[PDB]
Amino acid sequence: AEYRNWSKPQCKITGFAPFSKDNSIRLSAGGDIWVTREPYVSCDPGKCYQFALGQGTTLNNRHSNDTVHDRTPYRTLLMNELGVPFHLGTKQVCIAWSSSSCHDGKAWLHVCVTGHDENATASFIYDGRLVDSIGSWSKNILRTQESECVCINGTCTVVMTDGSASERADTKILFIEEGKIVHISPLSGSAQHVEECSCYPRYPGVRCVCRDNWKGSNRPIVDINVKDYSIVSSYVCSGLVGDTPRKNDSSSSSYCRNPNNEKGSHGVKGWAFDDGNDVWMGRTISEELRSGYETFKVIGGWSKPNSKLQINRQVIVDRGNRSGYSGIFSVEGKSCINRCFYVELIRGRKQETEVWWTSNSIVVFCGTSGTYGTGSWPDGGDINLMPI
Amino acid sequence: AEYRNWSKPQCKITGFAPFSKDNSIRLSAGGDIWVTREPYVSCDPGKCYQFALGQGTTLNNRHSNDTVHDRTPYRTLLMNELGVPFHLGTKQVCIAWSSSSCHDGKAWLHVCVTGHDENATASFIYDGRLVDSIGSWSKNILRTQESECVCINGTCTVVMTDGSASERADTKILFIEEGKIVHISPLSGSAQHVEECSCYPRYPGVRCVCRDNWKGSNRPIVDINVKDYSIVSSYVCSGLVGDTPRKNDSSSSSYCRNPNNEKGSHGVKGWAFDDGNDVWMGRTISEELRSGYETFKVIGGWSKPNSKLQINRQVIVDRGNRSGYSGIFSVEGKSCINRCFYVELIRGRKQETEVWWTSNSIVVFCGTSGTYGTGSWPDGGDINLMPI
Amino acid sequence: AEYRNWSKPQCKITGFAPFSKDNSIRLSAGGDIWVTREPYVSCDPGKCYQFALGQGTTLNNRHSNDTVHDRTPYRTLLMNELGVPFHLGTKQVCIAWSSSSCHDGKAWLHVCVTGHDENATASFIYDGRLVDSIGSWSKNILRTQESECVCINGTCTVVMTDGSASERADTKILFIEEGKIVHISPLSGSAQHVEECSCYPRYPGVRCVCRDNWKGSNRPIVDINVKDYSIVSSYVCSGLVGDTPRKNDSSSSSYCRNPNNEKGSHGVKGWAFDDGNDVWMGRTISEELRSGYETFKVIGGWSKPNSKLQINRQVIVDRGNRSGYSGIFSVEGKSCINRCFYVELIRGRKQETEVWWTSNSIVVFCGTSGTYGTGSWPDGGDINLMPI
Amino acid sequence: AEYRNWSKPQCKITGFAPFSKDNSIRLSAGGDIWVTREPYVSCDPGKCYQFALGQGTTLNNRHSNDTVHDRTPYRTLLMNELGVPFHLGTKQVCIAWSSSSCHDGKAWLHVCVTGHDENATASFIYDGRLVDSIGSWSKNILRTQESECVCINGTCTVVMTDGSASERADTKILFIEEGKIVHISPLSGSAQHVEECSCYPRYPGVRCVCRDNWKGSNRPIVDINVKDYSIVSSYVCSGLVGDTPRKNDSSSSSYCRNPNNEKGSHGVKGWAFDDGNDVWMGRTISEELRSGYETFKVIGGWSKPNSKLQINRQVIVDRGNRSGYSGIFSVEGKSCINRCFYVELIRGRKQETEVWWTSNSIVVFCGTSGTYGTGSWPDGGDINLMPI
Ligand SMILES: *[C@@H]1O[C@H](CO)[C@@H](O[C@@H]2O[C@H](CO)[C@@H](O[C@@H]3O[C@H](CO[C@H]4O[C@H](CO)[C@@H](O)[C@H](O)[C@@H]4O)[C@@H](O)[C@H](O[C@H]4O[C@H](CO)[C@@H](O)[C@H](O)[C@@H]4O[C@H]4O[C@H](CO)[C@@H](O)[C@H](O)[C@@H]4O)[C@@H]3O)[C@H](O)[C@H]2NC(C)=O)[C@H](O)[C@H]1NC(C)=O
Ligand SMILES: *[C@@H]1O[C@H](CO)[C@@H](O[C@@H]2O[C@H](CO)[C@@H](O[C@@H]3O[C@H](CO[C@H]4O[C@H](CO)[C@@H](O)[C@H](O)[C@@H]4O)[C@@H](O)[C@H](O[C@H]4O[C@H](CO)[C@@H](O)[C@H](O)[C@@H]4O[C@H]4O[C@H](CO)[C@@H](O)[C@H](O)[C@@H]4O)[C@@H]3O)[C@H](O)[C@H]2NC(C)=O)[C@H](O)[C@H]1NC(C)=O
Ligand SMILES: *[C@@H]1O[C@H](CO)[C@@H](O[C@@H]2O[C@H](CO)[C@@H](O[C@@H]3O[C@H](CO[C@H]4O[C@H](CO)[C@@H](O)[C@H](O)[C@@H]4O)[C@@H](O)[C@H](O[C@H]4O[C@H](CO)[C@@H](O)[C@H](O)[C@@H]4O[C@H]4O[C@H](CO)[C@@H](O)[C@H](O)[C@@H]4O)[C@@H]3O)[C@H](O)[C@H]2NC(C)=O)[C@H](O)[C@H]1NC(C)=O
Ligand SMILES: *[C@@H]1O[C@H](CO)[C@@H](O[C@@H]2O[C@H](CO)[C@@H](O[C@@H]3O[C@H](CO[C@H]4O[C@H](CO)[C@@H](O)[C@H](O)[C@@H]4O)[C@@H](O)[C@H](O[C@H]4O[C@H](CO)[C@@H](O)[C@H](O)[C@@H]4O[C@H]4O[C@H](CO)[C@@H](O)[C@H](O)[C@@H]4O)[C@@H]3O)[C@H](O)[C@H]2NC(C)=O)[C@H](O)[C@H]1NC(C)=O
Ligand SMILES: *[C@@H]1O[C@H](CO)[C@@H](O[C@@H]2O[C@H](CO)[C@@H](O)[C@H](O)[C@H]2NC(C)=O)[C@H](O)[C@H]1NC(C)=O
Ligand SMILES: *[C@@H]1O[C@H](CO)[C@@H](O[C@@H]2O[C@H](CO)[C@@H](O)[C@H](O)[C@H]2NC(C)=O)[C@H](O)[C@H]1NC(C)=O
Ligand SMILES: *[C@@H]1O[C@H](CO)[C@@H](O[C@@H]2O[C@H](CO)[C@@H](O)[C@H](O)[C@H]2NC(C)=O)[C@H](O)[C@H]1NC(C)=O
Ligand SMILES: *[C@@H]1O[C@H](CO)[C@@H](O[C@@H]2O[C@H](CO)[C@@H](O)[C@H](O)[C@H]2NC(C)=O)[C@H](O)[C@H]1NC(C)=O
Ligand SMILES: CC(=O)N[C@H]1[C@H]([C@H](O)[C@H](O)CO)OC(C(=O)O)=C[C@@H]1NC(=N)N
Ligand SMILES: CC(=O)N[C@H]1[C@H]([C@H](O)[C@H](O)CO)OC(C(=O)O)=C[C@@H]1NC(=N)N
Ligand SMILES: CC(=O)N[C@H]1[C@H]([C@H](O)[C@H](O)CO)OC(C(=O)O)=C[C@@H]1NC(=N)N
Ligand SMILES: CC(=O)N[C@H]1[C@H]([C@H](O)[C@H](O)CO)OC(C(=O)O)=C[C@@H]1NC(=N)N
Ligand SMILES: [Ca+2]
Ligand SMILES: [Ca+2]
Ligand SMILES: [Ca+2]
Ligand SMILES: [Ca+2]
Repeated sequence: AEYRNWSKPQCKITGFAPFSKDNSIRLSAGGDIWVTREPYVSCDPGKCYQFALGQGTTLNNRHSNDTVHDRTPYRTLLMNELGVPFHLGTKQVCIAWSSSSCHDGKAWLHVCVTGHDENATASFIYDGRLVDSIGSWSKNILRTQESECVCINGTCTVVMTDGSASERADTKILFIEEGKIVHISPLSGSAQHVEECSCYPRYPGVRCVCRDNWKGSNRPIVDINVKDYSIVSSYVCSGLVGDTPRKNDSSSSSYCRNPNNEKGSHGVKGWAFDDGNDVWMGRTISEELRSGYETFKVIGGWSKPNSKLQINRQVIVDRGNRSGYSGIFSVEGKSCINRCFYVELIRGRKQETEVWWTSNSIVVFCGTSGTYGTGSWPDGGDINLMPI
Repeated sequence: AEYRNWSKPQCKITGFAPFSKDNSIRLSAGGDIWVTREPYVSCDPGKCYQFALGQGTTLNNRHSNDTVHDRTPYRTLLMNELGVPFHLGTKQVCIAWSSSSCHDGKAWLHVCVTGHDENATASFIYDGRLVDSIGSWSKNILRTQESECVCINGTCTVVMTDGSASERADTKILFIEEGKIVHISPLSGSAQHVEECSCYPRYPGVRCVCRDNWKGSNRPIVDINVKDYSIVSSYVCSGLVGDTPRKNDSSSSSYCRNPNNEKGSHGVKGWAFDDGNDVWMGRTISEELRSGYETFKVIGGWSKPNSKLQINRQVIVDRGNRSGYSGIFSVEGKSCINRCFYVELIRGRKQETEVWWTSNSIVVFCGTSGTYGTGSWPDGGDINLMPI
Repeated sequence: AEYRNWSKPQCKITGFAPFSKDNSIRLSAGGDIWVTREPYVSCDPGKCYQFALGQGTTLNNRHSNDTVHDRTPYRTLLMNELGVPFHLGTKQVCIAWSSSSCHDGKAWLHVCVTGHDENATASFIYDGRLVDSIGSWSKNILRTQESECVCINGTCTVVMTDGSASERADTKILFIEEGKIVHISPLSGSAQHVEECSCYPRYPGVRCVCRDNWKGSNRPIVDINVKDYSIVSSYVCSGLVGDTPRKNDSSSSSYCRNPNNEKGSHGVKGWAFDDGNDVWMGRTISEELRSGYETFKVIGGWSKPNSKLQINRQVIVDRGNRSGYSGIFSVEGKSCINRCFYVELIRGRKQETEVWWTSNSIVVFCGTSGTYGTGSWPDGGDINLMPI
Repeated sequence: AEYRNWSKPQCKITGFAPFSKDNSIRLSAGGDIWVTREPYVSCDPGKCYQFALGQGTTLNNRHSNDTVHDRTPYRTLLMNELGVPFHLGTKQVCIAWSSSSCHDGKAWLHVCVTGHDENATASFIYDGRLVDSIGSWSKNILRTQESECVCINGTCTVVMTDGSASERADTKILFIEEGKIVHISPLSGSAQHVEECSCYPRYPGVRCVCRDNWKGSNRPIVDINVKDYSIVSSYVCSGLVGDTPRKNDSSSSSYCRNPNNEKGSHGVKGWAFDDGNDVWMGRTISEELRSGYETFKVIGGWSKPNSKLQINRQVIVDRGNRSGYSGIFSVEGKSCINRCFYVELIRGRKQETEVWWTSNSIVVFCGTSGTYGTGSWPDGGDINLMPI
C-alpha cells in the first residue's frame, strides 16, 4: 500500500456517462432505509463508497417527523459501498452533522463535526481510530465540505468554515497526516465567503470550487499548495454561474475575482473543474429552487472573464424534478485521473408537505472520453404512495 | 491474478444437475425483496454471482404496481453471490435496463444501458470504475445480452443491437479491454435478426446462440473471432427449434442458414451449445407461452440440417408452471470447461392479474458427467397469498 | 492451504460447555427469519458455520403454513457463520431436502439431494462449482446424513441411503475427491438399517453413529477405511440406548451386534463417540417424544455389551421442552481434536397446533477438559405470542 | 500477526472527542433491532467492534416484554463492527448473561457465562473454538467484567466474581493463553468488594477500576502482574467518587484504601485511569440515578487522598437524560496508547413505564491531545413514539 500522489494528467472528457443510482426513497416505502441528507461519494484505490449524514432514524419510523433540521446529536456519517442503499446494516463511522472523508492510499480519514452550534467539535478519525480533534474557533457552527477531501503523498487537505452564513466568516484549510493536524492555513485571496468546497487533486496541489452564501451566485475557487501551505482564492470566470439562487443566463455575470452580488445570498453545494481554458460545471436547472440538474462545458469558462459560450449540455435531472447538493470526486485510471459527480435528490419537507420527513436519494455520473445519449434520472418516489 | 483463456476442452455432459434456486417470490411475501426481471449468472474464478435488472422497488411496496414495463430510469443491475436473494443490502452495480457482465480473470466488467429509448447510453464499468461509454447508433433502444459476456486473454466480447424489434436491425460486437472499447465489428453472415445472445467461450473464440425476434423461431448463432475480429452467423441446425413462439415438433424446421419463417415474430432469450455433431439446448415446454422448461440433446443437431433425433430429455419446470428467459454460463473446472444455465421464473402481470406487480425468481442447473433423476423446480409462489 | 488429516489424538473430555445458540424462533416473531429443519454445524480451519434445510419461506409469511412436510422443490441448504440467524441475507448454497457438508482444508464440499421421491438427484458441489452427481439407485428417497461429512488427506466420505424406512435398504458410502466421486462402497457388517449418520474423524479412518429406523433403538456404528474403502458396521454397546423411541433404562438392551428389537421402528438423528472403553452420547430425555436432551458417559459403554454404568450427566434441554435432531462435529485444536454437538429445537406442528408452521432453532455445546455447572437452554419461543 | 504488548506510553489527554453513536433505540421503532444491555467496545489491531448482551429478541417483538431481567438462557453476546447497530444479521458469538472479550493481537478471546444462578458455567472461546471452561466456585452468580479484557504478550487477564452482591465475595483473576486458563489468582489487597472491572493495559501490567456493590461509593482499583501473577488492590484516591449511588461532592470522601461507607450499597459499572498524580474519570451526573454523564480530571486524584480539585469537565449526556453502564477501552496509536470509553444509554422499564421492554443504545468518546467544544449526545428515542 503506497500513498496516492494523483500524479497523472486529467482524462479527456466529452461529457458524463451514468455510473450509479440508489433509488433509496422508492425502497424506503417497502423496507427499513435511513433518513439522510448531504450525501457524497469517495473511492479507495479499488472501489467507491457512498456517504451521507443520517438523521438517526429510518424513514418508515415515527422519528422521521420533522427531519428537515440540519443539526442534531443523532446525526452520524453513514458509509456503504456505492450502490448499496442505506439499510439497517449500514455502518455509522462517526457522529456528525457535517463531514468530509477521503482515502490517502493506505487508509480512510473521516472529518466529523458535532455538538453545540456555538461550540462544536471536529474529530479526525484515521484507519479506524481517533487521532485528533479541534474545537470551534469562531463559535458559530464549525462546518466542512460535505464531500471528499483530497490527499497527496499522505497529506490530506480539508476546508472548514466557522462564523456567519450571511457575512464575513473564518475559513481555514487543514493539512492532515495519518489523522493528525500538522498545519492550518487561514483562507486568503479574493473569495469573500467559502462553504461546502468540492475539491479535487490537480497535481501538485488541490483545487476546490465552493459555495458563496453571502454576496455571490458565482462560485468561489480555492487553490491549496500542499508543499508550502499557501492558499489563494478567486471565483469561477464563467458568466454562466453555478449557484442557486442566481440571475438568468443573460443577466448573470462573473469577472473571476469578486462575488457578483447577483442574488448572492443563500446557495447550494456544487462543483466545477478546469480543462485548460475551458470549464466543466453542473448546476440546478431552476434559478430559484433546487430543481433539475444540468452539466455543460463553457468554452473559455476557466480563463476568460464572463464567458457564456456553452457546448455539450446534458440533462441529468429534468427541470420538473427535485435535485439538491452536488459534488465532485476523482477516480484514478490506468493513465489518467477521471472526474465524476453525484447529485442529491431531496424529497419531503418543506417543499413537499404530503409527508412529515425530509430525505434524499442519489444519482452519480462519471466523465467519459466516449459518446453518450440523453435521459433523465430523478428520484422516482411517488410522494402520494410514501409512508407519511 | 492471470487473465482467463478458457483453453481447456468442454466437459463431458450427460445432462444437467440441480445447482441453485433462490425462491425469491415466496420470500417476497414475508420480507423486503427487490422486484426484478432479466436475471443471469456469471462467476469469477472462485465463485458464482446472480444478477438481475431491478425495478427500483421491493415487491411489498406501493411502487411495485405496474412493474411490467421494460425500461425506466429506476432500473439498476443487482449483483449478489449466487443463492443470496435480492434483499435490501444488495449492491446496485450500475444504472441499467439492459446489461451484460463478465470477469476477465482479474476484474468484473459491467455493460449497462439506460436513458431515452431514442438515445440511450451504454456505460462500461471495469474494476469498479467507468472506463468507456457509447451512445445509441440507430436511435431505437440500444440493448445487449441480459447474460454473461466472455473474455479471452483480457479481451471481452459483448453483442449489442440497436434498431427494430420487427425488421432488420444494427447488431454490433464490441471488443473490450480493461473496460475500454478497442474494436467494434458489425454483425455479418446469414442471421437476419439477433438479440439477447447467450454466449460461451469455445477456445480460441466465442460462440453465441441468440433470439431472432423477426422471422425466426430457430435460434441464430454468432461466432466471434477475438484475434481478427471477424464475425460469422447462421442458425442452429436442429429441427426441434428453441424459440417461443414456435410451431409443433412435427411442423417445425431449420436448415442451418436462414430464419425458418415459422411463427417467427416475438421470441424469448434462450441458449444452446455444441458437442461435436450434437447440440444441447433448452426451451419452454409451451410453444406459445413462457411456461414449462425442458432440456435435451439432439443427435446430429449441430451439423445435420433439420435433425429431430432427441435423447436425454429432462424437465426443469413442469408445463403447468411459468418460466421465462434462460441463458448459459461457463465454469472452469480442473481439466475442462463446464456449461450451466439459469431459468427466469416470471410471476405476476400481465398473465397473472391477482397482483399488480411483475417479478421473477431463478433456478440454476449445471452440466454433469454423472447421473441424475427427475423433478420439477418451479417458482413456488402462491399467487393468492402474495401482497398485491 | 493444506488438506486436513485430523491426525491428532482426541481431546480429554470431562463433559460439554455452552458454545452457541441462535434463538431464531423468538427472533422470527419480530423479523424476517427462514423456516428451517434438519440443522447442523461444520467448521472450516478458522471458523464454524451453521447449516439448515430451508422451506423456501420465512416464518412470518403465508407460505409458512403446513411446513411440516419433509420434501419440496423449494427446500435449499442455508449456510451462515455460526451464531448468525437465518435472516434474508443468508446464502442458499444448493437445492436440497437432504444434505451433508464438510471442508477438506482447502474448500467446502456440499452434498445436496432434491427432486422426485422415486428418482432423486444428489449434486456434489466443491469450491463453488458442481463437480459430480448421482441418481437414485433404489428409487425410494435417496437421502444422506443431515450433518457434517469428514475428509482425510483430501478424500471426503459421506453416507447415503436409498430404499425403505421400515425394512432392509441400500446404504452406500461415497468417497469424494475435490467434488468427484472416486469410489462407492455398499454398507457391510451387522447394522441392519442405517440413516442420518453422525460421523467424525478417528484417524486413520472415519467413524459414524447413526439411526436405525427399522428394528433398533440402539444406534448403529459404521466404520469407514479411507485407504482400502472397506466398511464394517455394528451397534453401540451401551445398554442405555440413544434412539427415540426406546424402552426405559431398566428394560433397554444392546449387545453390540444386532438391532435390539425394542420399540425399534422410527427414530431420531443422534450421535455418540468413543473414548477407549467408554462412550459419550446424547439423547432425548423423553423415551417417546423429541423432548428434553441429556448427555452422559457410560463407563464400559464402548466395549462392554449392555453396560449401563453412567456418570457425568448434563441436562442440555429440560424434559419439559422440545428438542429434535442432534449431531456431532469435530474441531481441530492446537494438540487435539475436540468433539462438539448441536441440538435442533423443533417448534410448531404437528405437536403444537397454536401455529400452522414447523420450524426450529439451535443450541450448540463443545467438549471441555475443564469444569462446568448446570443449566437448561431451550428454544424459548412463546407459542402463544408467535405469528400463526 | 504478533501478540500485542501495549509497550508504548499513554497518550497525552486534554479531554475526550466524539467517536461513535449507534442510535439503536430510535432505529428500533422502524426496523428489527436486538434488545440489549451491558454493551462494550473492544478493538482488534485494525478496527473496533461493539458488543452487548442480547435478550434473545428484537424490540418490536412480543418477546421484548419484561426484558428487565438480568439472566436468561436466551441471552447471547452480540458482536458487530463499531457503528453497525444490532440488526438481524448480527453474530451471536456465545451464550452469555455476563461477558468479557479481547484481542491478543492474533485472535479474539470471548469469556461467556450462562446457566443456573447457583451453578453457572464460563466458556473460554478463542480463535473461533472452545478452549476451556470453569464452573461456579461459590455457587452464587459467577460473573465478569462486561467490558474488554486485556492481553500482554499472549497472556490475557480477566476479573471474575462469584458470591454475594451485598457482602464479602470471591473474586479471582484468570490468566488465559490462547483460550486456555493457565493460572487463577484470588483477589488480594484492601478492596472489599469487586465487580464489573474496567481494565486497561499499563505496561508491564494491567490496571482495573471496578464497582464496589457493598460498602463503597468510591471505586476499587485492582492491579494485575502478568509475570508473577500477584494481585494488589485499593480504592481510587479522588474525593470526587465515581459510583452511583454516592453522596454529594462536598460530603463524599475517599482515602485510597478502604470502602468509604457512603451510600455504598448498589453501584454502576464505571471507569477511571491514571496520569501520573492525576486521575481521569467518568460518572453519572445524578448521585442517585443512572442519569447524565460527565467526565473530568481530578488534580492529585490518583496519589493524594481525598483530592477534589477538578478541571476539564465535559458533559457527555445532559442531566435530564438517561445513562447507564460505562467502561474503558484502549487503542494503540503510532507512538502511544489512547484511552476511550463508552456509555450505555438505558431506556424502558422499570424507570420508563410507557413501554414493557428494557434496552439501550450506546455513545463512545476517545481521548484527544487536541481541542474540543461542548454538546450532549443522549439516546434520543421518544418513549411516546416507541412500539410498546
Ligand atoms: C442524443 O444525445 C446527444 C448527446 O447528449 C445529443 O447531442 C448533444 O446535444 C446538445 C443539445 O443540442 C448539445 O449541447 C448544445 O451545444 C450547443 C453548441 O453546439 C452547436 O454549435 C456549435 C458551434 O456553432 C457546433 O459546432 C455544434 O455542432 C452545434 O451545432 C450549445 O449552443 C447549446 O447550448 C444552448 O442550448 C441549450 C439547450 O440545448 C440551452 O440550455 C443553452 O442555454 C444554450 O442556449 C442559448 O445559447 C445558444 C448559443 O450557445 C444560442 O442559440 C442562444 O443564446 C440560446 O438561447 C448546448 O450546449 C451537445 O453538444 C450535444 N452533444 C454532443 C456530444 O454532440 C443529441 O442532441 C441527442 N439527440 C436527441 C434528439 O436526443
Ligand atoms: C429417472 O430419471 C432418469 C434421468 O432423468 C430418466 O431417464 C431418462 O428418461 C428420458 C425419458 O424417457 C430419456 O429421454 C428420452 O430419450 C428418448 C431416446 O432414448 C430411447 O431410445 C434410444 C434409441 O432407440 C435408446 O438407446 C434408449 O435406451 C431409449 O430407449 C427420446 O425418444 C425421448 O424423446 C421423446 O420422448 C419425450 C418424452 O419423454 C418427448 O418429449 C420427445 O418429444 C420425444 O417424443 C417423440 O420422439 C420419439 C423418438 O425420439 C418418438 O417415440 C415419437 O416421435 C415421440 O412422440 C426422450 O428424449 C432420457 O434419455 C433418460 N435419461 C437417461 C440418462 O437415461 C428415467 O426415465 C427416470 N425414471 C422415472 C420413472 O422417473
Ligand atoms: C453443579 O454442576 C455440576 C456439573 O454439572 C454437577 O455435578 C454433576 O452431577 C451429576 C448429577 O449427580 C453427575 O452425574 C451423575 O453421576 C452419577 C455417578 O457419580 C456418582 O457415583 C460415583 C461412583 O460411586 C462417584 O465416584 C461420584 O462421586 C458420584 O457420587 C450417576 O449415577 C448419575 O446417573 C444417575 O442419576 C441421574 C440423575 O442425576 C439419572 O438420570 C441416571 O439415570 C442415573 O440414575 C440411576 O443410576 C444410579 C447408578 O448409576 C442408581 O442410583 C439408580 O440406578 C438410578 O436410578 C449421573 O450420571 C455428574 O457426574 C456431576 N459432574 C461432575 C463433573 O462432577 C453438580 O451436581 C451441580 N450442582 C448443582 C446442585 O447444580
Ligand atoms: C466550549 O468548550 C470548552 C471545552 O469543553 C469549554 O471549556 C471548558 O469549560 C469547563 C467548564 O468551565 C472547564 O471545566 C472546569 O474547570 C474548572 C477549573 O478551571 C478554572 O480554574 C483554573 C484554576 O484557577 C484556571 O486555570 C482555569 O483557566 C479555569 O478558570 C473547574 O473548577 C470546573 O469544575 C467546577 O465547575 C463545574 C461546572 O462547570 C462543576 O460541575 C464542578 O463541580 C466544579 O464546581 C465546584 O468547584 C469549583 C472549584 O474547582 C468551585 O468554584 C466550587 O467548589 C464549585 O461549586 C470545571 O471542571 C474546562 O476546563 C474547559 N476546558 C478547556 C479545555 O478549557 C468552554 O467553556 C465552552 N464554552 C461554552 C460557552 O460552551
Ligand atoms: C432575464 O432577466 C432580466 C433582468 O430582470 C430581464 O429583463 C427585464 O425584463 C422586464 C420585462 O419582462 C423589463 O421590464 C425590465 O426592464 C428588464 N430588466 C432589465 C434590467 O433588463 C429579462 O427579460 C430576462 N430574460 C429572460 C429570457 O427571461
Ligand atoms: C402440428 O401442427 C400441424 C400444422 O398445423 C398440424 O396439422 C394440421 O392439423 C389439422 C387437424 O387438426 C388439419 O386440418 C390440417 O390439415 C393440418 N395442417 C397441416 C399443414 O398438416 C398437426 O396436427 C399438429 N400435430 C400435433 C400432434 O398437434
Ligand atoms: C420399565 O418398563 C418395564 C417394562 O414394561 C416395566 O415393567 C412392567 O411394569 C408393570 C407394572 O407397572 C408390570 O405389570 C409388568 O409386569 C412389567 N413388565 C415387565 C416385563 O417387567 C417397569 O415398571 C418400568 N420401570 C419404570 C421405572 O418405569
Ligand atoms: C450535601 O449533603 C450534606 C449532607 O447531608 C448536606 O448537609 C446537610 O444539610 C441539611 C440542610 O439542608 C442540614 O440540616 C444538615 O445538618 C446537613 N448535614 C450535614 C451532615 O452537614 C449539604 O447541604 C449538601 N450540600 C448541597 C450543596 O446539597
Ligand atoms: C452545518 C450545517 O448545518 N450546514 C448546512 C448548510 C448551511 O446552513 C449553509 O451552508 C449556510 O452556512 O446549508 C444546508 C442547505 O441545505 O442549504 C445544509 C447543511 N446541513 C448540514 N450540513 N447538516
Ligand atoms: C431493452 C428491452 O426493453 N429489452 C426487452 C426485450 C425486447 O423488447 C425484445 O428483445 C424486442 O426487441 O423483450 C423482453 C421480453 O420479455 O420479451 C424484455 C426485455 N426487457 C429488458 N431488457 N428490460
Ligand atoms: C429425506 C427425508 O425426508 N428425511 C426425513 C427423515 C426420514 O423420513 C426418516 O429417516 C425415515 O427414512 O425423517 C425426518 C424426521 O424428522 O424423522 C426428517 C427428514 N427430513 C428431511 N431430511 N427433509
Ligand atoms: C450477572 C449479573 O446479573 N450482573 C448484573 C449486575 C449485578 O446484579 C450486580 O453487579 C450485583 O452483583 O447488575 C446489573 C445492574 O444493572 O446493576 C446488571 C448485570 N446484568 C448482567 N450482567 N446481565
Ligand atoms: Ca450564493
Ligand atoms: Ca422469434
Ligand atoms: Ca429406531
Ligand atoms: Ca457502591
